[PDB]
Order: sequence, then structure tokens, then C-alpha cells
Amino acid sequence: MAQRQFFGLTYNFYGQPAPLFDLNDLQELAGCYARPWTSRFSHLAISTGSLPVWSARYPSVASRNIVVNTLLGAHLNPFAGGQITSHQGITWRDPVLSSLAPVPAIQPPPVWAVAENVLLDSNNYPTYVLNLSSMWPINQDVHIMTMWALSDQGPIYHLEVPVDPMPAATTAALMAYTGVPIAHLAQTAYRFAGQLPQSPDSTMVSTIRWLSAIWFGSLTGRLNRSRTCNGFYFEFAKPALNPDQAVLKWNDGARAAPPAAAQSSYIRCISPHWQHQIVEVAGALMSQSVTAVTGLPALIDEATLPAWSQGVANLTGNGQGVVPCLDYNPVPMAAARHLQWRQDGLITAAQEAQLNNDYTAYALTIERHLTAMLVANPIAAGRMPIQPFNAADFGQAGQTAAAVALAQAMFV
Amino acid sequence: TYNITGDGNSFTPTSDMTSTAAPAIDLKPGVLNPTGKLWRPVGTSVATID
Repeated sequence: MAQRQFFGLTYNFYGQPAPLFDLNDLQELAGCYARPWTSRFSHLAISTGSLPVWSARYPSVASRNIVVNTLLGAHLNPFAGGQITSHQGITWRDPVLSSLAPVPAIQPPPVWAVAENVLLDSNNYPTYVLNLSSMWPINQDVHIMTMWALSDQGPIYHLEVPVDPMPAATTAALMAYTGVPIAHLAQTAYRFAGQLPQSPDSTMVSTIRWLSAIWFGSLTGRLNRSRTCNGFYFEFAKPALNPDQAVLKWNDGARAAPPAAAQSSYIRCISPHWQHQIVEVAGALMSQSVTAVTGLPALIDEATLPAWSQGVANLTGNGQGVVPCLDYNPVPMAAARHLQWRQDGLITAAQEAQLNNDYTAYALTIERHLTAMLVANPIAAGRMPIQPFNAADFGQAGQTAAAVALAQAMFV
Repeated sequence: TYNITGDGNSFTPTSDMTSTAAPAIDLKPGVLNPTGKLWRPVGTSVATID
């Protein structure tokens, strides 16, 4: 459980002298908030895609995701520093990291450690490791950070399908949640996992992992009304505009072909649109929780990775689990899914496939233009409350169809 | 089969019935073909027609 070298990776800056935010933005953060724990962040995220994700400070959910990380990244360098630093805005409310404090009065001596792009090992800091219990909830948060920050893309999400020994208890419970969107399940899960210093009790753990698969499987095409995980799939509600909300649905059609034993993938999203896709994001947050429990195959090998995030400690390698990451552009996948569906003869392409591809084309456009227009500001001012990214990044490529095919074969 | 060494057997050679067997058959290359070799859409479902 206490995975000793709990080393976590802080984000790089987009050819910036400073970490990604300006002083005002960080003020906003620290100050208008208090706790270093994701409650506040989740509050925003949870509101079932109703509220516009846009604000003056915070362009998207994912935006906030990024400034959450950078916040972390900067302010940790303080207390996680070699001999303890902390000033300029943040001087930690107690050594045990209780709250984001504006500089305690007679406390200058712990400097503001000017770091560059640097991973840190939580357990190498004596304060941190003393407080192993309280460390646990924040490590979760940490992972979230690291696993966006590792790359320059949409989140590196992990998948797991342990085949065969499947707890009967899991089944039973999970059925009761039928009707709800992935989002709220996730929320409860994270809350639990934090609330109790994390357990070896695989219950929780297994459950999240199964869920993740079923979602992903659904989203691909592999999983649907007629091809289920025993009854399990995720139903994409409202077939018009692109908001097609994945609810957990239990319908008995077929029980899909039990894979060979243990199937693992990781997905990333190459396209900035990820930002407005709460679905995608919520799997990634799921896979983080998973991490806390489990020592996942040493992270997505440096082959698809920017130079600053090569050669990292015990994270990227070359000859390990999951050497390449499975990569997608969200709008091509929807097409992929319709493909399968049609190949199976579930449905006529005629009107179904045409219509939704029409709407997602629209949704792309809207998103693309908004993300670009918003990025313009940070791409001219000293402030960055957003993912950094070029227009060529939107490209319909990035191994999109391979991902899909791999996900599928996984299900065999 | 019947005893060959019996009575009733006709010896009637007619123009109508000119000896023939199948001595040889046509095996011209040209003639061997008809035609199309059988193929598949890569190996995946009805998409890869290309």
C-alpha cells in the first residue's frame, strides 16, 4: 500500500519563465479557497454538464484541472523542498499542510523555491513520510496532477479487465446504482478513497476498474445493448447534439466473450477538445484512484513523450508494461462506434449514423473555435489558465483507429 | 454381370453406333481459366472493401 517511492511529476511551462498561472490567478486560487483537497474542484465538475464550463479565470473544467496541477506544482516546492521553503503568498498553514496560508507574519526564512520542471519524491521528505496517513488523500490528488502533466495531451487514462474471478458481491451492489451517470459514481468513489486512508481491500478497487472498462467498451462500440458485459453497458443518452450522456445501463442481450485473463490499456486524447468532455475526464479520475492501491506498469514509455518528460525516475521506460499509449481524437471515434454498430447490424446507418456525425461535427467546430479564441489571451499575456496547444494539434490523427481496434481485441 | 458364353447376343455394327470412347480431352491453357480468384475485405467486417 505505502508505495514508498510515491514520486509525483509537476507540470512544465509552455516556454514560460514562470509556472502556469499569473499572480492574480494564483491569488484567486489560494486565497478565495482554503483546503488543498479536491472538494471545491469536484463541486464544479459534478454539475451534470449543465453549467457552462466557461469563466473569466476558468475557460473549461479541464482548465481548472490544469491550474489545479500548476498550483500544486508550484506550492509544493515550498514544503517539499530540501530544507523547507514557503513564502510569497503561500506559507503553509502548519507543517501538516492544512491550508493555503498568506504568509504568516514573522515567518520569512523559508524562501520561494524557484524550480524548473521537476518531479518530486513524496516519501523522501521527512515531514511528508511521517504523516503517511494524511499523505494518503493528497497522493490521490497528486496522481491526477502527474498523469495529466506527464504529457502535452488529454489525460493518460488507465484501463483494467481482470477476467474470471469476479466478485458476486460487486455485481449485487453495482446494480443498485443503475440509472446514474459515470460522473456521480466517480465522485462517491474518490470521496471514499480519500476519506479512508487507503485500503488493501480490493472491493472498491475491482469495482472502479470494471466500471472503467464497461465505459470504455461502451464508448468504442464493443459494448452496447446487445453486446454486454453480462448486462453491463453505458448508454449514450440524447442522440441529437453531441451531449450523449453515458449512463450505466443493465440490459440482458448477450454475455460478451470472456477475454484471456488480464487486459490492460491506457488511453490518451490527442485533441484539445477533451476539455469539454466530462466523460473522458471522469475515466481518467477513476484510473487515478486505482493507482493509489496498485503499482501500475511503469508509465507510458517515452516514445510518445516530450523531451522534458523523458528519463523520469522509475516512470517512463522502454521494455515494460504498455510500451505505447493508445491515442485518439474524440470525433473520429464516434464514427468508429457507429461503424461497429452498423457492422453488427444493430442499426441502419441511414439516419442514425448520419445525424450524430453531423452533430459532432458541429460540436467540434464550436469547441475548436472557443479553445483557440480563449488560448489567444494566454498566448499574449503572462497568464495561463489553459492547456497549451497549436492549431495543428486538432488533427484527425494520433492513432485514433488503432486505439479502437486494440480496445476491441482486448474484449476478445 | 452375365456369362459371356451364352446365346442371344447381337453383332450389329452400325454407322449410328461408331465406336467411340474418350481418347483425350481439351487442355488448352486459355481453356483452363474460368475465372475469378476468391478474396476477402482484409479480414475484418464489411468496411474494408477497398
